[PDB]
Amino acid sequence: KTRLLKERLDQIYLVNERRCPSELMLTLCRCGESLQDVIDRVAFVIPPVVAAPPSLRVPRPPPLYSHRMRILRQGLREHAAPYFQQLRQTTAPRLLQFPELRLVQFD
Amino acid sequence: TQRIASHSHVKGLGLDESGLAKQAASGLVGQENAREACGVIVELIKSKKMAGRAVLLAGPPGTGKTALALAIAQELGSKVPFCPMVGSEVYSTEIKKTEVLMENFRRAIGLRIKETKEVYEGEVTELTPCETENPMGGYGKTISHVIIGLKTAKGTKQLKLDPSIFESLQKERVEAGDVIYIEANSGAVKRQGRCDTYATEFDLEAEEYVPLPKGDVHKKKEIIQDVTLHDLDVANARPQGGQDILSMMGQLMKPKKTEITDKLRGEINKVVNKYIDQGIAELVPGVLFVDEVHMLDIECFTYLHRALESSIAPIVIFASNRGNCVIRGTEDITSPHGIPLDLLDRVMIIRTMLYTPQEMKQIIKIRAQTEGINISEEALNHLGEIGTKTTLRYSVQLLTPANLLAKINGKDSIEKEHVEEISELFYDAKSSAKILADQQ
Amino acid sequence: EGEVTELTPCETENKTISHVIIGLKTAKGTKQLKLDPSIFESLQKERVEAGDVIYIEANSGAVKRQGRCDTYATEFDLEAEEYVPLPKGDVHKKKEIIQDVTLHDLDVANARPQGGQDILSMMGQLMKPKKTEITDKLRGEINKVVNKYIDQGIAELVPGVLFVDEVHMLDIECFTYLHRALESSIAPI
Amino acid sequence: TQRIASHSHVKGLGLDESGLAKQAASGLVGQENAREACGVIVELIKSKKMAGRAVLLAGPPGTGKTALALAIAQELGSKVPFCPMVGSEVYSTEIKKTEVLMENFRRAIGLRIKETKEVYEGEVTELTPCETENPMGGYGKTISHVIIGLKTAKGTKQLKLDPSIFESLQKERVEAGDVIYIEANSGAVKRQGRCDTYATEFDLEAEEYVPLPKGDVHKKKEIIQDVTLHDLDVANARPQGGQDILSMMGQLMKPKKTEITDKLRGEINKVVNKYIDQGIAELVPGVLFVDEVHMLDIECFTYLHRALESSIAPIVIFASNRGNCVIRGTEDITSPHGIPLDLLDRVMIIRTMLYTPQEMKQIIKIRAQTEGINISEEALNHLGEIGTKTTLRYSVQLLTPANLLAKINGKDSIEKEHVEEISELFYDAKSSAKILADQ
Amino acid sequence: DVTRIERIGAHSHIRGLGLDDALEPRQASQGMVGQLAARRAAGVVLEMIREGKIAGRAVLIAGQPGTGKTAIAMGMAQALGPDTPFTAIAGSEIFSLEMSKTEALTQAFRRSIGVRIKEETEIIEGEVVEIQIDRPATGTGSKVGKLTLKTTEMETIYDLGTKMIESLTKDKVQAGDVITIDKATGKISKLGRSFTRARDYDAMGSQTKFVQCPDGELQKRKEVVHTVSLHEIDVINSRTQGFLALFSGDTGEIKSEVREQINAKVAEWREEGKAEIIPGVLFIDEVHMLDIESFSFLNRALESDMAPVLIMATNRGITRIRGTSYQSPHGIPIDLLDRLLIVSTTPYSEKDTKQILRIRCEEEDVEMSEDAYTVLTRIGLETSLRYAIQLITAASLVCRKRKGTEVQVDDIKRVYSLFLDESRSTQYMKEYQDAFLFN
Amino acid sequence: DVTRIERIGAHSHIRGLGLDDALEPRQASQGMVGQLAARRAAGVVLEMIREGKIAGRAVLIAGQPGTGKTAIAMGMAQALGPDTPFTAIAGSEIFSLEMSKTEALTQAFRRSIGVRIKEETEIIEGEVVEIQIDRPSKVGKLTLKTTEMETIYDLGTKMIESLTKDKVQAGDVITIDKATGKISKLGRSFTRARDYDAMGSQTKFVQCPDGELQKRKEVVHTVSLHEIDVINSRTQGFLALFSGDTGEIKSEVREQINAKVAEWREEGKAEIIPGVLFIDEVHMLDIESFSFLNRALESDMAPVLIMATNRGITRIRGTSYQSPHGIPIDLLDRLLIVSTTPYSEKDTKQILRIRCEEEDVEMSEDAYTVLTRIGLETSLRYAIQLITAASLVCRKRKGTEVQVDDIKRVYSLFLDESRSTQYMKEYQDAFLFN
Repeated sequence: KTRLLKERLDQIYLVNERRCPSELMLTLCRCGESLQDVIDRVAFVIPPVVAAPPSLRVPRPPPLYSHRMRILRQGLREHAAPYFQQLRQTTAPRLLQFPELRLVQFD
Repeated sequence: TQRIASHSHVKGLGLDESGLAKQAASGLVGQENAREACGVIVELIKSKKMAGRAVLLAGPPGTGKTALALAIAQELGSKVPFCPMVGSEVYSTEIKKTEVLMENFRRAIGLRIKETKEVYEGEVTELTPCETENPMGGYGKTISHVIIGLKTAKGTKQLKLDPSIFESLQKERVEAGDVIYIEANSGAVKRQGRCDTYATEFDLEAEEYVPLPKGDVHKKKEIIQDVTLHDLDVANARPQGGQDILSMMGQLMKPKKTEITDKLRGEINKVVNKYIDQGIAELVPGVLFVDEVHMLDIECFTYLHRALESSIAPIVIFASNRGNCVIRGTEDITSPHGIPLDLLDRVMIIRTMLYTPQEMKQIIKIRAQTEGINISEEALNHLGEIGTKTTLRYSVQLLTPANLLAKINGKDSIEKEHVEEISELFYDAKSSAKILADQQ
Repeated sequence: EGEVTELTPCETENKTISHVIIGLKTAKGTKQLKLDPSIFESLQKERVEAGDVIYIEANSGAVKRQGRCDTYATEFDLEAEEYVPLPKGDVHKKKEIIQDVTLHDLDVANARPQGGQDILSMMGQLMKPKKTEITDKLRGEINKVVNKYIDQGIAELVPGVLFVDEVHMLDIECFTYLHRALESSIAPI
Repeated sequence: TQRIASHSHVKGLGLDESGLAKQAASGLVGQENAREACGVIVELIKSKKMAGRAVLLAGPPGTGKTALALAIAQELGSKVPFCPMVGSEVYSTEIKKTEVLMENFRRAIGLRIKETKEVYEGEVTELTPCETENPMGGYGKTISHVIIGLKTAKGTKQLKLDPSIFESLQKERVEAGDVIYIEANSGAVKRQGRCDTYATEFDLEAEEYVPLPKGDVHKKKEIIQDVTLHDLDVANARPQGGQDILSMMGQLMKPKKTEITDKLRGEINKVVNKYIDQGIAELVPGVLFVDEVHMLDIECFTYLHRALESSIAPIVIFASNRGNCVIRGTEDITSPHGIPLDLLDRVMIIRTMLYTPQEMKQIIKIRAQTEGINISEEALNHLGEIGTKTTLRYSVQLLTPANLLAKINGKDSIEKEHVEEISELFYDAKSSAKILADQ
Repeated sequence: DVTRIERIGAHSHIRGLGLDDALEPRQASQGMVGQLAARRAAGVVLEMIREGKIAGRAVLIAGQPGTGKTAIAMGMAQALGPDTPFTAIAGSEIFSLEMSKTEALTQAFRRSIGVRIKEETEIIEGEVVEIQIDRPATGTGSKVGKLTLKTTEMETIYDLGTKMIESLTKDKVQAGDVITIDKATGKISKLGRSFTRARDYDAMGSQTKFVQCPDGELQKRKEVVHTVSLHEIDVINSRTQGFLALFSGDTGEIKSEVREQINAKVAEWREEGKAEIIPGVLFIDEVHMLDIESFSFLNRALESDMAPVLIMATNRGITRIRGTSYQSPHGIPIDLLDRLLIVSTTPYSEKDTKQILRIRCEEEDVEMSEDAYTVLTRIGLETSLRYAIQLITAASLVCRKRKGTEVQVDDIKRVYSLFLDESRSTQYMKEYQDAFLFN
Repeated sequence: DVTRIERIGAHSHIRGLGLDDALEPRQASQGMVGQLAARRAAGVVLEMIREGKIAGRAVLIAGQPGTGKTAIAMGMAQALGPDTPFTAIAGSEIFSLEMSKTEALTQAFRRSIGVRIKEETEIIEGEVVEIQIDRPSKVGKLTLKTTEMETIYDLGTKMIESLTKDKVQAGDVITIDKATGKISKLGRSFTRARDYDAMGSQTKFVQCPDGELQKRKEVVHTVSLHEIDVINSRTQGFLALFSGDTGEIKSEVREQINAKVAEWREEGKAEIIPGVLFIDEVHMLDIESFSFLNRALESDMAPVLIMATNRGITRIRGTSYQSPHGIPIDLLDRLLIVSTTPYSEKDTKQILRIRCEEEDVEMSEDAYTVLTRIGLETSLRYAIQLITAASLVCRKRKGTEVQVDDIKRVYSLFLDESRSTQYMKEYQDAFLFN
């Protein structure tokens, strides 16, 4: 027979507990400016190496494990689709420096 | 009724207009010299000229030194911040000890932000474009104004807005019968809903048929909100924007406390000074009360040396009862009040005295009145004798059990027999300690 | 590297991008290439469009949009773009360099991997980075692949010096560990 | 066949039907009084009426405290929980000590759930894509009927699905020729695999084939499962599974132990009592064994007071070999067994005695039989002499190296010279202590 | 014979304090025996708790071990009953790795104060009959429609606001299924379905998915009351999904401003009449190992108007305060003791000991001879009460193994021989002190 | 009225060191009085800081409590100015839970070194005379003018996007970055039309720009090495500048940053501005901290270190040993010691005079004499603290000057350490834990 009750907190309690602040402090570089302007000016460090994750290789993966990983990765990709570009933009590493263009004149 | 606490009977320092102390007023009795000094301290706080000046309340236990600090809070009112803390609270698992002190230093500094705005609102009725054909050239049809008519409760008025509003206007998806919100400086439209005139036995909408507003179509709103500097630090330290993935990532990982840097403090001081200069903000420096200050470590005191010398700092009130005691964090260094002499040179010391039997009796009567208890004269005298023998606080604690005992016996007042019975059902620390020799 | 002449995906159900076709132009010629969908997403990364100049590194999949070609500089009097010349080398280039690294860099790069393209690695990188207690298994594997590089003539080992000033601040646990560390065959002077 | 551990020879307490201890039985010899007391405690545990009753096994080292505890565990059987524990395990980096103790307390209490599993399983013969019939008006674009036909090694049957379950089945790309798993009451669906008759359908594969099932298609039987906190408290602490973002990226966060609230434990107790009243669950109280209990802190003992006073607590067995020693965390206060007197008043104490030479010889003989070692009577007597001179455990340890030397020398049994050579090679604690005293 | 989670504990026989209406203790009632002065004082404290007007009151229970301090506290908890918080902890539970001691005490304080909050539910509920929604026709006309609900004595047809249709399609709305919505929010929810093809069946294999049919008009205004502690409100408000920490206990150090604003909100609700406060009890057993910092925090924590009644228990006389080198009575500083009222428990007499043993025998369902009661009473007087209580179950088990019906003196003597107390075990250890370790 | 966030603190009266051009100290100047030798030494150290050639020099200020060690430190801070870094901490602040003591000291060291980055930029700055956008891919046209010249620009698409998001309209004065097309609005030169209702903010006006519409200019940005470390420590690590989650930045990042800053220095991009680290009450540091400082001071990027302590022969924390100033002699050999002497009668009087001026308090000469004798008898800080209390007491009686009776009144009300200790010894049984 069907099972009933025994949800402890009830979401209506959480609705009842309702719980009902900003400034220009982000100007960390002086002379105004958005902080991304100064971040771009002094962000140059790259990893010496960088490497991909290790891969767990087996001759014959079980079905349940692969099914779980497929479900998990599909769900994560689909639900991060609204956030995806900004997400991978924030996370990606810096692997190339290139010379600065002013060095052409300076040299 | 509201619940009765230990210091609920205290309502102020009970001082004259001249600053002299009445023998009994505002729930306090005695400690006239200490209360006069606290009068000077509330004047110092109200002057708002000083930063970081510190006070120590020193004396034996039970001399009301905690009550005097709370009396200082009552005299200042709810405008001035008053931050209470215990010395044992600095020992956090998330942040260092000196950060806890600096958080509470900033919590004691207040700020009233008095931003103003002027707006227009009501039920839209027109959505009427004007027209002048051509923009002085090759042309289709040119509008040159947009007529927007609002009516809320008091009347109706037409506004000929800038044509540029039209993009924002269908961005908000407004139609006739809706009710909107437009700000004067920006001209930014916001849809609130649609009126209750299209409601009242219709229902079934998540937008809510928001009711037709009251008042004039054109309004000037003056919002005042009180906020501390610590609130500004906490708010500006975090990436609260929900449009970034790391913000909602913050939901799952724990949002622990963090050790806020001095750069953020400086920038917030800068923008607060700019607000003060431009007239949008008013500063309200307050009080930090550190009871049980002896629990602090030598590191905490040595940091307070610098913290009290700041020009930003609030007025600080310390309280201790220890004698010549070992400083925590040191191996064998004794000092008065469990506090180093170097910090003790930085404070003004307010002494509190032991009470006479008459003062104990008077305080007991005040507490009986506060707790809604009727006590006979002989019962009060016997309770004062008990307080003389053992302690004021112990004798004060016996009132409510004795009143309950009298109510159980059907009586409406405490007689001597009830306090006599309660004094044998319950024991004091000294009597119990003497009994500990008997029961080992 | 080259000016993006055209950029067209190719997708189909096994629904998903099988690959992207891209054309590139340089002063010495032009070429059509088909690339992995990871690089295609790393192209949508930089908001790359036709006429833009790019730099792709196929080893890591790193992409840099240098800017727009100088041919389109005169097309507007004022435009927010930053213009760069056309590349002068070949469209596809194979270059040899020598990289200075330590064994610790190799250990850290594989312990906290950073160069992946799977979603799970990207989620893991959102964590606050902290140093971890790297295992001996990883160090053994790094020694194995370093020995393979040395045997293949790809790499040269340059053992060096560690200088611990004021060792008296170390405790008995640290001193006792140095008994085993100094007895290793890999350890430095 | 298992490897030979220290207590592998212990099979039980060796008590007669009257509860009195035999001189030698079930791998144990001697300790008749302690074995009889342990039998009384075994009857206490089987009664399932009490809670929080505590026992302390006390005596010198090597007198069989751990052996008697594991003998209790053997006598109870595997269907009763027996959670072994060491006092040093409470000092975790993730949770406080009292949480570790309470977690092990809950781990020693077992719950036995009975349930029937019903399932339709067989070769998919058809999916019957019948039409929508009259539209519902509200949306129209939906599915109603969708019978599925099933085949097995000795049966054929058809059944009607809810259209949502058909949508889930179609989501797995199921078609005819697939062997399918269909739970008879829930929404679970799985392709077990393509049928084995399709050997020539494709020249390669990534998934292996499966044969047909046998028996009726509607497989059905009763099952039993045993649990503790394993999937009740810790399960409700961090919600495994889920389909929102936060659960999914909780699935790749680090697993960390957290200090479970008493309220969750109370609600767990409430629901478990409800299901016991409904009859589908049986409560099986068990045993917690805390060896080296002297390593616990004063805070741990003071918590154990309240923990043992609880009505939900299990039977607890302690063990200690310390004398009048300083309690850890107190820095001045000594007490018997390294345990406070306040906790020691809450426990029944069982004393283990030192062994005679005959008992040592008998134990050595049992250990030799357990390890698969033949030994001569003269060598056994000499080894018992060594055991009386140094220690039982050392003499027991000398058996296997002597057998290895005998095998190297081409002998199938231990003689006196082999054990003598092993004694000359491997030194005991007291001999090395004498050497260090000399130098 | 069904065994539930709650089994016979140490304090299971206690059902209350056993007082008359004048708070006068009876010699034996509700499981408690003796301790007349302490029980009368506990009754006074219980009435003060039930009144709830006075905040931050503190009480200490003191005496030798085995004198009924925890029994008196459990009697207070049982007499107080549910619907008033009684938070019981040991003093060692505050030493968490996740939060400071002051934070843990703050949580324990606020967990001991209950809040009942009432909400008026303006819902519409019923069983659907028919749905008709239009196809795409540009603008908001693409999703306009109608929706018919029916109950036992009424049905009506409702227009739709064009945004909830996707929720119905997501939930797979079915003809005859039961739903309910909240006015001015929608917030559509799904309760059950009828399956009208079957009638008058439940709990067997026919009509098993039926839940309920509507029984009244759809405008089901009803009042619902939510009971919740203050600490739960702090935890819910501390995070976006901080309620999970209410299960896992993974709360950080909650911000002070959150607690202050919650206090303000609760005061607002209380003056508005929307909420009411139920101040309860916090019981800390063995406070003698709280740190000096903990006591100093308690000194100010007891001065709040939103503080509960603090009960405390301690065995010791003049002992060292933890975190210091100072001796003090009860291991507590004298600056806190002056805020306390101390009730003292006395050692029991022969009659009280015998009566306690009789009550425990009744609780454990054990029949004894009067000679056995006399023997066990002298044993309890000479050794300890808890040891004598422990011997009851062992004697009953020995009797049942003997196929007896009532435990005689011989069973008590046998069990006394098997299981030792602290004194005899200590004597035997001192006799063999050369074997026991690290003295 | 208008109480700014900075109020009268302990050292607010100090605004310099009061030194001659030849570093010879004046008897009273810039709020400082007395301590001639220490002020002269601080001036020499300030010149060392200003020249910036020598790295990692360390100085200790030593003396009894109340002798103006911290005052000399703030005097150096005020005389040095805001352009050069001056990082001030207490010794207790390094004991963090987020990071090790060595990491905290490394961050404090690198906060005190400035990098004066310099680069060229091109802007377009002018009053908007006309703008047109033919939105249906979008095209448009813009017109800008100065007082000297005017020019019409045919706009690209992304410039039109930026203009629309910023809602640029005619009459505005804007600055357009030629490199990336960022727009910043400076104000308006022409009023908006008064025909339009509800968009009627008065605002304020700005003059038209002068000269060429397009200009090339140099810009200078100043960042600390710690900022560069935290930005490069991780992706989105800039948030840790404010939150402080900078836990144990890897050393390889710092080596890369030092090399890049050096090559920027040689390539003309940047200048190193070495500042000062001040650690007040340095006796709180552990032996490990001093050992780390021994090697941290030997780097070329090290700043000037200044320390203040009062201890005599005193235990070193983390050890059972004793040494001068609570500091090991490994570090004391690496530094120069500056000694502050106690003040005389006249110097105390001048300090009280300067403090009354800062607090806006008028007192009679008898009051000054009495307060000077009180300060000599008890302490300088106590006498300073009595000034405000005496002024308040005078104010509540509607007086105009602080008199001797007000001073004696507050002397009775508020107690010093000696009297409080004496009275505590009288109630020694009543006080706890002697």
